[PDB]
Amino acid sequence: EIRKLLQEIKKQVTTEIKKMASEAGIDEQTAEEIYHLLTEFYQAVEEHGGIEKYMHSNISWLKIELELLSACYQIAILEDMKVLDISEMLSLNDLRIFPKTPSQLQNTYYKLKKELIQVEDIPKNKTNIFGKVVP
Amino acid sequence: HYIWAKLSAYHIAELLEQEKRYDESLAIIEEARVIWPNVPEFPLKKANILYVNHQLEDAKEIYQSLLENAAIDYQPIVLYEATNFMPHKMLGTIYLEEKDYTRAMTHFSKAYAENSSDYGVMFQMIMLLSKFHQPKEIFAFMERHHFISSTETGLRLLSMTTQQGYAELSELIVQSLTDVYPPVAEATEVKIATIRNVFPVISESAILFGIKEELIDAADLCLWHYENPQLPIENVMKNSDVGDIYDFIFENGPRISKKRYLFVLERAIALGKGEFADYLLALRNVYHDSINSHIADLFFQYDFADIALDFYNIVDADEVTKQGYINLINYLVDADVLDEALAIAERGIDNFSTDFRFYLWAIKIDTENRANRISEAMDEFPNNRYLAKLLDEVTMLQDTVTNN
Repeated sequence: EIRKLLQEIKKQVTTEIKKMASEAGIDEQTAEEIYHLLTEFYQAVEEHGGIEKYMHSNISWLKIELELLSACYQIAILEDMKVLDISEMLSLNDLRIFPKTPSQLQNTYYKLKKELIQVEDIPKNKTNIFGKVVP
Repeated sequence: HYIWAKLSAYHIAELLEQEKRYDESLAIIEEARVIWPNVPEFPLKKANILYVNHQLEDAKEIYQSLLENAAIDYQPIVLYEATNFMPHKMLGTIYLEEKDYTRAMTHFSKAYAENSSDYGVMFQMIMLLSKFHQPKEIFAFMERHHFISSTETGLRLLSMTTQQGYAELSELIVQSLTDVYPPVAEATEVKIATIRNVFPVISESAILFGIKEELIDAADLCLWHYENPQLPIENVMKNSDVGDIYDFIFENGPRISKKRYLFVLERAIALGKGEFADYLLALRNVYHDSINSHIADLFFQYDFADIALDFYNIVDADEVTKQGYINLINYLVDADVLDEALAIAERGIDNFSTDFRFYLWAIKIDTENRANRISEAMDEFPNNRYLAKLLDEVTMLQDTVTNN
């Protein structure tokens, strides 16, 4: 139900989207927030060059990308959807909403929820083995 | 949906894997798994690349999926054993490494049923039977399952058992062979007798044939010459393009490659030739002080851990090898020294940042930070499913008790 909705949102990236969520029992505002966050991210992906270019840049995550991830998990979790299912669904293996793997989505959601990272741009970054002294 | 493309992509995936460009190779596979999901040769390669890269649980998942998958109707395109023999052979190899001897025998047996001529599974089953059973019982097994299909097959088996030190099994094997050329039999009898610490007497022709038939190598000749100086080993060794090994070990000659020195030492350790091995160890001074790290690994490999420890204790940590870390981590964990073990596992992550085993050791050891240790591993291995399954276990249990 929610998985089918998120697909149609990604396709656009206006009025029609709110109607799709309401039919499937999804809050129009929360759906509206996702559409703005996705379009801002996809525009932001082009603001950093190309999708392939962004993936090879030293920037691992975007604040807008991180905003969109936490937004997507929240709305999907309210539908009794498992974390791993959301990870695969939003990843490259399914809806290709994020240029990330399921392991990457679930790990970063874990990092966000356990406050291991803030919602900012994230970059990609005579002695023994025992320690005693060998005479 | 054309077979030339599927095979073209495979030539590429295989070419990259052979050049050890595994990440590029796995990229080709994952692309193939999307376009041609029925071709099992692609998943079978992911499993093999994952195996050598020490992600055994992810490899197990794929091999298990290759046998009897309900979701995909795997139809091979060139390797028709991709869904039969090869998954069994690898699952048996992994389960052996995992010390699940019962599961290893089950798959090894099945793999042998599929292809009965693979010296790989036979060598492994024979060694696995050595864990429990006696040589006469093992030979009964091999005869029962028709291991020795021909004389050449038995000799190829014999080169394996003689190097492992299986004196009685080798004796059973060679005696069951029919009409063996006498030089071949003499070389085998001498090799079996050397395992038994019997004075070695071998004819010049038997040595010469034994080298050519790849039943005798330079280590064998050096051991024999050390045990019996009356043997004509120098003339044979000089002509065999290994004269330097003879000169170094016996004639105070110049240094040989570290690989060759350790070759002779390994055979000595493997055959239980303690007198010869000590003598060889006396020659290590001419090598760099780093040579002791390799000797340490050698001793650890053959389960002389106390002797291996004594070498590791005197090696600069900069020169301790990646296997050495893995040996040391395993040793300390068995000695209930988790603090020092974790320190080495952590060290492995810093030096060998791409080796899956070190991150896994930290996860196993650092129980207090397990969830964090798992997350760190995923950062380095973003396509590994085992890590993702591990985090969900901890994450679901925490999130259920905390939220309710």
